[PDB]
Amino acid sequence: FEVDTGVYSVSSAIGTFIEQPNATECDFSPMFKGVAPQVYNFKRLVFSNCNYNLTKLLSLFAVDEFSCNGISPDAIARGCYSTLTVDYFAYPLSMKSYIRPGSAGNIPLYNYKQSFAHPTCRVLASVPPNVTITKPEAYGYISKCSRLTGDYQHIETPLYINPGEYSICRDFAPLGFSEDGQVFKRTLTQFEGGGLLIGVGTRVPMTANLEMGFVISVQYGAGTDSVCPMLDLGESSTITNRLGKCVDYSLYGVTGRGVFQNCTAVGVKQQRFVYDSFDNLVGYYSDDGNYYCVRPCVSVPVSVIYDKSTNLHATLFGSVACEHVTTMNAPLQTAVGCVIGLSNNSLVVSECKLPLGQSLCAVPSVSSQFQLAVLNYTSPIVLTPINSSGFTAAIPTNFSFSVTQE
Amino acid sequence: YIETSIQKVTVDCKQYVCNGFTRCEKLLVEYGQFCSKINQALHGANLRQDESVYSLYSNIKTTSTQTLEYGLNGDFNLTLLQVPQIGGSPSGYRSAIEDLLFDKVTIADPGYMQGYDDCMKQGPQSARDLICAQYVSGYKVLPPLYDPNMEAAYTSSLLGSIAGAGWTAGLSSFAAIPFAQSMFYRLNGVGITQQVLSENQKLIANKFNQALGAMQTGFTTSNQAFSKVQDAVNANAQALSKLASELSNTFGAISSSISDILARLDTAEQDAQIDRLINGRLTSLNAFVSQQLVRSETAARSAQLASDKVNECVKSQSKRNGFCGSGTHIVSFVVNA
Amino acid sequence: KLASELSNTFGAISSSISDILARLDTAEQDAQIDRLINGRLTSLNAFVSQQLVRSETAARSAQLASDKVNECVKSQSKRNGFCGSGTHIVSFVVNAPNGFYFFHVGYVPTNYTNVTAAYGLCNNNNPPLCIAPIDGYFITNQTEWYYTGSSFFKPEPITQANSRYVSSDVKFEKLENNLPPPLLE
Amino acid sequence: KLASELSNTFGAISSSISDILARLDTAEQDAQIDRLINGRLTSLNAFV
Amino acid sequence: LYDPNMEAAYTSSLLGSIAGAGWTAGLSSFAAIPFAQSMFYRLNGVGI
Ligand SMILES: *[C@@H]1O[C@H](CO)[C@@H](O)[C@H](O)[C@H]1NC(C)=O
Ligand SMILES: *[C@@H]1O[C@H](CO)[C@@H](O)[C@H](O)[C@H]1NC(C)=O
Ligand SMILES: *[C@@H]1O[C@H](CO)[C@@H](O)[C@H](O)[C@H]1NC(C)=O
Ligand SMILES: *[C@@H]1O[C@H](CO)[C@@H](O)[C@H](O)[C@H]1NC(C)=O
Repeated sequence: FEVDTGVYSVSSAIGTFIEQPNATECDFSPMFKGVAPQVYNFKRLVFSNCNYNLTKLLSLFAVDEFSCNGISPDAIARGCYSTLTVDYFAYPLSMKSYIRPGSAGNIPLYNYKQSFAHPTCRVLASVPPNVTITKPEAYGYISKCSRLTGDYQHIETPLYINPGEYSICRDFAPLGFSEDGQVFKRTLTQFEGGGLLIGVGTRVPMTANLEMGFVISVQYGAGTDSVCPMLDLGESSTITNRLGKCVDYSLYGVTGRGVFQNCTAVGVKQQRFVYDSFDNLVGYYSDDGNYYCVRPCVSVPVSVIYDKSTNLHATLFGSVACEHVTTMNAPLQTAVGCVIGLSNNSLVVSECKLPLGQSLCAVPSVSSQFQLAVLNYTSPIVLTPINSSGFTAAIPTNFSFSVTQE
Repeated sequence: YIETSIQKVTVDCKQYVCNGFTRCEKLLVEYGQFCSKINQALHGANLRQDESVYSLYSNIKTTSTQTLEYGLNGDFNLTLLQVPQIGGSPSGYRSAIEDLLFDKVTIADPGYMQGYDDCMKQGPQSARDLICAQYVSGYKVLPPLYDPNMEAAYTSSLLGSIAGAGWTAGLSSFAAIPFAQSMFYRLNGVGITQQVLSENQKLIANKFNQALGAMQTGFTTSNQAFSKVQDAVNANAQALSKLASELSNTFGAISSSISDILARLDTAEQDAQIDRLINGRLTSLNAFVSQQLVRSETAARSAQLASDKVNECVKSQSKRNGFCGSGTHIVSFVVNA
Repeated sequence: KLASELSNTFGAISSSISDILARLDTAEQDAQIDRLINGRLTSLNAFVSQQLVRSETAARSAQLASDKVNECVKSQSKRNGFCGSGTHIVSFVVNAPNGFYFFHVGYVPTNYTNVTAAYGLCNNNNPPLCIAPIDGYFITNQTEWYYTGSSFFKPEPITQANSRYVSSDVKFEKLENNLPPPLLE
Repeated sequence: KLASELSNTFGAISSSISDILARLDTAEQDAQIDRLINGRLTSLNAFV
Repeated sequence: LYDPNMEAAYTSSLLGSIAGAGWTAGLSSFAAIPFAQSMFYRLNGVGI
């Protein structure tokens, strides 16, 4: 409740700006036509510049596990992204542990390894009977994939896939294995290394309902187009009326906060996003044919000038012109900013307790008011050189003793 | 060059840490005994600079002075050290040689009067430049105690400063000896006889004028003293550069931006990632306060050395060796850097 | 700051090991203590580095106090502004918390007067001997040239004690008559 | 002091990057090697 | 290191070290000149 006398540095509803394209519906039809592929023969769909309807997807599948790394399903459901990559296949739920990261089985070795470069979600789900996805025959997965070599064909080199890639033993039986432990042999050509490729397949009995696995990956900053959920256009589509206002923006897959001004075009018009050396958006080629400068949102500084003896206080808006303060007593423009609570009586002081900086001062004139004052330099004694044949000199006629404490 | 002060910077702990995000601020309310300590420490460090500057300018004030001509005081030309005059001194305060010294130093204008409005309009991508990046990152640069006009008057008075004759003990008399006659006493004391052809007046002033007039060439990075002038400016900018660059450190989170964290994560786990940004950006601010305290004391202990050379070899001739320049010391001059 | 650095969570659920042990399973407890252990050592390293800067700063300031004792206190200083303000007379030192407190007594005049104060006095003779004052000024009676001290105004007769023999100059004042005792014959 | 700060776990399972590579999965390998990078950089800054 | 009693013994002995001055050329001799006389020599040097 008690603070000393000094100048103290103390500490509006951001809106929304969304430009998204008028884009065609994302097509999931390839997933629903044909026998569902096996784990080692997974199928990939890349979605860019399209819109999806979440209600259909919720109705068509029943999710059982959604282990996500880097993102959450809700974020994918309420956000717009550059690229959406889905790897889908048929995977038994009873083996749901063998596809986890860290699994010691054969699925991450020869069948499917998930990549963690980008945000990903692994979703194991089951297809309801009414949904028309042709169930395979019994599930299948590769249990061995190795290159046999040596003069006696006696040394065997296991072959392992890379994250997101396909196996080299896929071509033995792309649609499934007729019997458990089915063995295949092939001869590699000279250009491919040569030798005897050996594969083994394991057959897992089919379940009552189709169970599938999905790996969903999102890519940011990989194009000038967006994959979005279906939504209303709304009123936040335009910025031309809102220049100079801090807004949360969601533009074609890039999100942030900023203030938009109108400048001259720089950079390449195609890329639509101008960046500085530190990966911050600084320019945007809007669809309205204008290039907008993007600035970070700024805050006006405030300081408090306080006098305890007289309990007087004033506010200093450092380095801010008074025109801005009025638009967003009487404000007074000084050499260190805009001040509210000080009066200009053209006062001049020799020394004072409160410095404002740049030779300004605030002195609480008695009889209850702060007055702005200016420090004045005290000119030394200009000793006049009277004309003579010698030098005029100053010699003391009275003295005192002063103690200096250090 | 003698440094007497550092740039006074203060920080807003609730704006540097949480860039105006109300989701971040609510988690910072649990903190805020660590923000006050930063705010109170910086207030004290800036308060001590004001008391060091006030003390410095009271140790170099002059009791009495005499008046000098615009140039060619006796035969010695002091124009480089005097404010220009057409009739009488118009159009500024700083001497001619301060104009040349400041023009060769790269300084970003901090805009103490309308800095917010100028950064508001101009600088399309220059609105993260260290001066225009202070209304973004939540810090602020305070103006110095004295305006350059009064800071110039303290050094001007030193040029015409008068002292007691030259052979009288004590610091209590003032003799109005003309500047030309004063120089001859200083040369007489160091060994030059007064029969040196009337002390060769036409050939001592000329060599004094030649050496004093040729000091403009010394404002290059090859010069040691001017190199230290630029390093003092670079150090002040580097303190602000490291303050802004610590708002791009992820500290182990997914991103350095709280907007990205709130847009790619669920409510439960967002609070975990934001707290890593709050636990950082507070340790970093603890390193800033520690760094700027040591710089504030180092300057204050060099302001004492600044006042010493004003009193040892500006207000009077120095008989010391090497303290005030190579060779036997005659006279020295001080200007503002 | 040392005591207040112990109330830092460092990302843990609490800053108290009592609450960490009272809320979490044995597997997860050790993961939260190690946040308090990796912290509280970074904060101690900050203390250790900060107390080496403060200690050397005071060790260098001890030489300043030792030098200023040998100059201001044990003798009279002829430096300008080293020992207080004004010309230095005497200084006293007493102990203060964590240092030395000095009292520098100086001679400060309060009132002034203006005089003529000639440079010197040349004999009106061939091969002239010229007397300059010592530790004072040659002032007129305002002619009879007298001598006064530099720090206090008191005219006195000129003698050999307060006169120093120097070479002749044009700027000196030639004395046709009223020669001082040192300059006579 | 510069060399002795290379044996600090910084909360990781092990100080050595070789141990982190030989004991964990690819998902969690890059979450603890990153702990050693946020440290070892603050430590370098304190040296500067 | 030192208690207040011994800390102030050094400074109390500095007040009376005027005999330690020994006004001459050099610091190796001591003169037992009273305090009152020393001040008049101190004031005499500065111009009075
Ligand atoms: C999504 O599908 C549902 C199913 O009827 C429909 O009601 C809704 O309008 C669709 N959303 C669109 C078209 O944006
Ligand atoms: C934006 O561009 C320029 C600004 O430089 C100017 O024509 C005007 O402010 C804007 N133009 C339009 C067509 O709105
Ligand atoms: C006060 O007002 C006078 C005349 O109106 C003006 O010249 C002066 O600059 C003002 N002072 C300040 C500090 O604004
Ligand atoms: C003194 O120096 C200035 C520097 O330019 C020069 O203009 C001036 O002529 C000089 N004075 C004389 C008397 O030559």
